[PDB]
Amino acid sequence: MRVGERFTHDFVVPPHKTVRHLYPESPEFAEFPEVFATGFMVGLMEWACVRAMAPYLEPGEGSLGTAICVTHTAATPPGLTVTVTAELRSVEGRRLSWRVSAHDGVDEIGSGTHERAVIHLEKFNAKVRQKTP
Amino acid sequence: RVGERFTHDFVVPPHKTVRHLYPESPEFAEFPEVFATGFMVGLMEWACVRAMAPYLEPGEGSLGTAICVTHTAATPPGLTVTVTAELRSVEGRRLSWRVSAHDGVDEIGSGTHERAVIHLEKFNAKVRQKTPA
Repeated sequence: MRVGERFTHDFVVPPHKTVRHLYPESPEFAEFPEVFATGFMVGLMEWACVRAMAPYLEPGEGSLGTAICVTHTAATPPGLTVTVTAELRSVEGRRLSWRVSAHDGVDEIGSGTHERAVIHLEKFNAKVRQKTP
Repeated sequence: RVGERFTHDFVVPPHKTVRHLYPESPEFAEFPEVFATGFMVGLMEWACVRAMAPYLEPGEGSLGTAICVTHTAATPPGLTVTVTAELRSVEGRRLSWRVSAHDGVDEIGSGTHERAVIHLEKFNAKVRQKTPA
């Protein structure tokens, strides 16, 4: 991949992408305004980066999100399009760093950085299998 | 009060794995069955929200306005993730936190989280202004 490369990913926010939907298990969240959850924003940012990386992964490889550092500065109701822009900022070993940003057509809603590590799925799968209850 | 450690325990169910974050995403649908960064962020917000609720006034709620955390080990369903939230400061409407999370086997992440106290209906209305007809 090339440092500086950009990718864009558009997402119309549905009704099941609001705060209460990230954790139906939470009574503490049932009171919240019907807005796009930060956790769902984080997911959409990761998703953009994943799509950007996909062409460049050898067979048997995947990636994990290893860090997320973002602000969430405006709220987004269902119906608006969230556009995430992902810009590759640096690569070092199995590690990639992206500058990510998100706009909902009306406001910039957040931005920051996201780090991923390329992994070998089946070695990783074995490890996650030995931590399994 | 500042320095106070609030603990929050959560048994990870199958429906908090990566593919469950975005069932819309074909990319996520093949990911390993591990607790998603986006769900960890929501869990960290949940811990802080519970820690705050006593202290809000009627009609008050809060929103996460920033998150900056690592995600350093993977968690299969069945483990309990314990979030530890510690209050760093209260400045006006802003509450600042150090958060960390552990799955009973490894520490899985840590960093910082900020939240803003809001007037629930006063905010819901602002969101209406952005809500498409």
